[PDB]
Amino acid sequence: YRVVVLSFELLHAPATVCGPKKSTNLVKNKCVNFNFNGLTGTGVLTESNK
Amino acid sequence: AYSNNSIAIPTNFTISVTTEILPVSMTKTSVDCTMYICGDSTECSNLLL
Ligand SMILES: *[C@@H]1O[C@H](CO)[C@@H](O)[C@H](O)[C@H]1NC(C)=O
Repeated sequence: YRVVVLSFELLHAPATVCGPKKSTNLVKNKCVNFNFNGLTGTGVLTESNK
Repeated sequence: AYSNNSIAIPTNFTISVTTEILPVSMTKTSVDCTMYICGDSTECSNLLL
């Protein structure tokens, strides 16, 4: 029984891989939950000049 | 100093003015409970109760 042990990334940020996922129009300032490459957030998104 | 007979009496005076600050009111914030604790989420109204 081949017991070769493999290991992928353990809690690392996005890399040169991109899972089979689609795309959709982005959200500029809508106060809604958003999804951009897994990360999800809610509240109000406001644009700054930083 | 003093003995069986003595006393001190002022001869002139001097009017003085001094401030005394005193807090009265404090800008009152109105913080709600849900949003802060939990924003807009599907499980927000079920686990909260
Ligand atoms: C006011 O005080 C001074 C000393 O500071 C004193 O010489 C004077 O006599 C006083 N005023 C009067 C009207 O006496």
